[PDB]
Amino acid sequence: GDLLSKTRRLVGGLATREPVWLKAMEASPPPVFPRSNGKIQKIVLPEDPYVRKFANKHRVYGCRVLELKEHGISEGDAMSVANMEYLSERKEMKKAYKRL
Amino acid sequence: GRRILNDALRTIVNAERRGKASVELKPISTVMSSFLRIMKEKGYIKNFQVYDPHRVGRITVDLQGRVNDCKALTYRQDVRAKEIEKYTERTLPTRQWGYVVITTPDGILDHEEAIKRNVGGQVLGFFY
Amino acid sequence: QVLVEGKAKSRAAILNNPSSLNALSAPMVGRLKRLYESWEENPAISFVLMKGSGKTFCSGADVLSLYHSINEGNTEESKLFFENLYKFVYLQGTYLKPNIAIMDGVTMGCGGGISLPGMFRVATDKTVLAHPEVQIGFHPDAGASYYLSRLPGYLGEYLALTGQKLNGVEMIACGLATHYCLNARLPLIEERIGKLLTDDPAVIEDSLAQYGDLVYPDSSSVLHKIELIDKYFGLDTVEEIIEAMENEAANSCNEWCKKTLKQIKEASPLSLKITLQSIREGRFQTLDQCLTHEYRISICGVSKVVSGDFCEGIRARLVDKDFAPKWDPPRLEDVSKDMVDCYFTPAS
Amino acid sequence: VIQKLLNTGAHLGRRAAEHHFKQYAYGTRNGMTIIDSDKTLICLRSAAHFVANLAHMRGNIFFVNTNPLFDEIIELTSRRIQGDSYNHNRAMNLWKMGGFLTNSYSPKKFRSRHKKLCFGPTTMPDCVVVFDSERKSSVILEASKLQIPVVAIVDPNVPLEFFEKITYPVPARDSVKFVYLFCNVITKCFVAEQM
Amino acid sequence: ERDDILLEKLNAIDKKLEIKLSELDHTFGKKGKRLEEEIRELAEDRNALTEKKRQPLYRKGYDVHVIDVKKVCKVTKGGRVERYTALMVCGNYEGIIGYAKAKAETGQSAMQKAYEKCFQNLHYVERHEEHTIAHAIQTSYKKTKLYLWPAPTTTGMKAGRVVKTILLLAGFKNIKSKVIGSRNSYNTVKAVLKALNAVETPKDVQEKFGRTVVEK
RNA sequence: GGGGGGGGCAAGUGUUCUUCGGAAUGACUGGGCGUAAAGGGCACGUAGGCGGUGAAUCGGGUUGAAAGUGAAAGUCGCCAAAA
RNA sequence: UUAGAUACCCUGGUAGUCCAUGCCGUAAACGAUGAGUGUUCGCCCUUGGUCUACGCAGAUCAGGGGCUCAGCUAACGCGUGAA
Repeated sequence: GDLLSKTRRLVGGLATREPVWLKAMEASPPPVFPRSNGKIQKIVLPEDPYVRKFANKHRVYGCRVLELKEHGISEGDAMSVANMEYLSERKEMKKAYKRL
Repeated sequence: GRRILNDALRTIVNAERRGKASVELKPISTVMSSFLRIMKEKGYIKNFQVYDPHRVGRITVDLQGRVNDCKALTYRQDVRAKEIEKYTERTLPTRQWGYVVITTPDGILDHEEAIKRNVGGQVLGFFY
Repeated sequence: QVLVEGKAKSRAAILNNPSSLNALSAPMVGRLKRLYESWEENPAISFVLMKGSGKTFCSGADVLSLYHSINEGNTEESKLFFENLYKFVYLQGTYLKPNIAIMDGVTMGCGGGISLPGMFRVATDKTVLAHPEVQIGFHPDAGASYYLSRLPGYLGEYLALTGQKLNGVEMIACGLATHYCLNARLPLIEERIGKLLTDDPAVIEDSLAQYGDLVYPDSSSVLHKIELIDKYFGLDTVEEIIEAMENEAANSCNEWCKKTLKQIKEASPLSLKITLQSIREGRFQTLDQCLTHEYRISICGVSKVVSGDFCEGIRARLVDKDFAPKWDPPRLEDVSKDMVDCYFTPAS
Repeated sequence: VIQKLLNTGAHLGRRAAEHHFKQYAYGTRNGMTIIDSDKTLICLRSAAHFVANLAHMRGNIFFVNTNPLFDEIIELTSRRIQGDSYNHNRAMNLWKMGGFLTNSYSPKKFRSRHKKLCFGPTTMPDCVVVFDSERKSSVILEASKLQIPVVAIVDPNVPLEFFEKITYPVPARDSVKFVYLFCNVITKCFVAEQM
Repeated sequence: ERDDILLEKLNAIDKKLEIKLSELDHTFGKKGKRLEEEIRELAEDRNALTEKKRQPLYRKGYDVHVIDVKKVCKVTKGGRVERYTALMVCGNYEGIIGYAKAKAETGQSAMQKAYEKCFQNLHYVERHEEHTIAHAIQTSYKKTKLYLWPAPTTTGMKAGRVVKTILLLAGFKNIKSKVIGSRNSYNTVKAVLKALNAVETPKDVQEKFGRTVVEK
């Protein structure tokens, strides 16, 4: 029997006397989950194939590829204008972070 | 009886006691589909969706987790209708239960349905 | 045949007919009665459960079949349908063991009627509830006059008459749903509920509230529907309510009163009287007498069709088209004060 | 929901793949695995409830720790709270080691208390609650022997011989944040509970 | 009286905790003038605290079931060392059967040194109708195998000796059983235990749907 | 070995011979062959065994029903008389 | 060399080793593990194929080699099984 039901059958068939955690043990069962197979799926952000190649260049694009995929439905090779926008944000941010 | 049958049943059993919950069997068959269903509506499994009715072969069986040893016979042998009362005593728990599965001209039965319809056929499998 | 799933200690008699939208027939309800009368005296079983199919939980009561089986004139063909739905829901209430019900689809008409008089009720995002029998010509029937009569001030007289949608957030807010969950993670609690070898409700409630009531965040559900209603549906008679609502062909909130106006106008006039013959009476009686209460009404307003049109709703809504059929020869303007007791005669 | 936002901020659901279970992983990220934080929270629900119920009979608890990164977080508890013994809290500081929990009524008499502690207290802890990696194994073994339930943090790293004879697993997975306030939940519990 | 002496021993051990905690928390300073009391009161704590786990020996930690025994003579060869091993089985005719195994230096001493441990590590067997077992079953230990078939109410126990003296005082009356393979003793014990614990009664087989009728 | 005393059987006892069981000790029911006896040095190939699917047909095997026969005595159930 | 020495130790040394063709047909012919098919938690490697590459591997096949979850084993242990 299992650690939770062995003990119940035991005390019910009157083997040993009751433990002091039984009423609460049954009142808070263990957190079981649906029995699933192997295959831990490799889960990926949809914007993989460019951050690898862009952090090569120069985090914020690691999420800005989303603000690029949003127009990516008709994106020919807008990687160039994307890295341009990144140039823009880095230029202004580093102007500010050198003015500080 | 075939050996792809034995194969399907043993893959079921071994996946069960390994602990996965959904499996796929490539070489499929009608006598195997019937048997999956028989186990199902007797309780022992959860869904048995066969995919390709012809020419290819693929079943996906998703399972509950019951005992299921279910060896699938190889060497044929007769079974009359009035001989099961003693022959199904040679299952694992001789007395209590397990369903010796029988094949008939009137569809694949188990031994309850058999001894009711008073039909016979040939043994195919066990249940424990 | 109804799908009996027999887990360890949690049998579940899930009626179904995914061709009939999980509607209800006398055979289905009677078979469920058989199952429950068997299960009541059983040491093995612990509690009972109610589910549906992949699409929806409960929809309709084969009243299309009941018109096709009343156009001939056999009393019992209808009296038995109703007697064995009524005594069913009475049993539902009077059962010795816990009753869990699930809701995901469009529970409708008698939809919640089977479920609610039990112990617990789990909702979903796409649960959608209403009771348009006044829009068939009939009434909210079989204890709807209980689980809506008992409700915030003049809110049951909103629900039953007009017949608006009751979704998950709504039912957990207003306590129509005892608990809430999500779709793809409902069997997650189903197995949790099935495997438990426990008896008293006092602990199943905890094991389910594990994954039960955990969201009440509504900001536009009934935010001011309460006091929107406390102006009108707190009146006495249906026609007074609706006349004050015609006065409330208003200037500001009108985008509310107009649509409830139409939703009521989609219903038969004498039936728009029977809904108040239901609630403003059953707001203080129990469920077996509010049961027989609607029982006399159900047996009457079908055979003794004298002013309503119990069959034109059937013939249009489903058969012909959901165009308002002529259920209103004597509209609410001229509905005899004793039309409702001409229904409600055999009170004796 | 918002609590799930908070767990997700808690650098917790993600931890490297050293696993025997997969009932938990939302996926992987090649340097982490993401467990199902809702399952995390549900485990917390069950176990914390269990402790807050065991309260209603006031059964000894006797936490266990050996990795002294939580030392401060935990030490805010088990003294004047739960077990309530600060002196026993000092045993816990320097305990888990010797003849343990099954030969608890050992002599242990020899002190020669030179720069040693040598506590040796003795009473059946009706439940156990631990958190560390592996050195404490004796507590798990002996609890499973003598039928004592246990709450334990389990990472992907847990051999079956623990992962299956410990009830109530809190698959919390401490990771990049290292040790952060958790026990403050069980601090909420058992205090303003016992009425 | 049981709780009286329990909490009383607790009073002893609590004065122990008190004074020894005080002395410990005085680490700082001259040594002897606290260590004397240290040794005295700790020795006292030993004498008292071990009496709790002493208690199980004779009066409680001793139910009113019945027990039966086994024994052999192991060896070490430093010179010609000789000792004694012994086995015990407790049962109450309703079925709680347990056992235990321990060693000593002479027979009655080993019999004793188990006579107060058979009452721990208890397993509870489910004897179907107060006279026999629920069905037939095979069950094997390492290399001892076992077969259990019921019998209708009037045959009687058809078993050996080591297995008879277990199915007897478990509460069975009409079992027939066949143990085959090794004809050893301590494997037939624990074989019977690995067997009887294997039977799944209809209460169990209601692990899925179906009320399993009895045939009336 | 002798004296006494006691157990088991009983008009019968005990020894040997004879056959089965115990004997799973030829294992179909009911085994093994790494280190314990036992995997051939290796393959090829003959019979031989066994061995994919779905569609159709036939009805040899298969299987359902009836009669004949399966000597009587025997085993066995019951019943009755018989001691 | 020894009590003695057919020997081990030294120095000589033919048959034999080698090639040509034939004959035998055996070895601790030793993973002391017949042959084949399906199902099985991983990690570490690694021989040679394949796909995908954007700082670098990821994947996929055939094998050869360790270490292991489990499973089995009288015991050791294997886990390309001895499941």
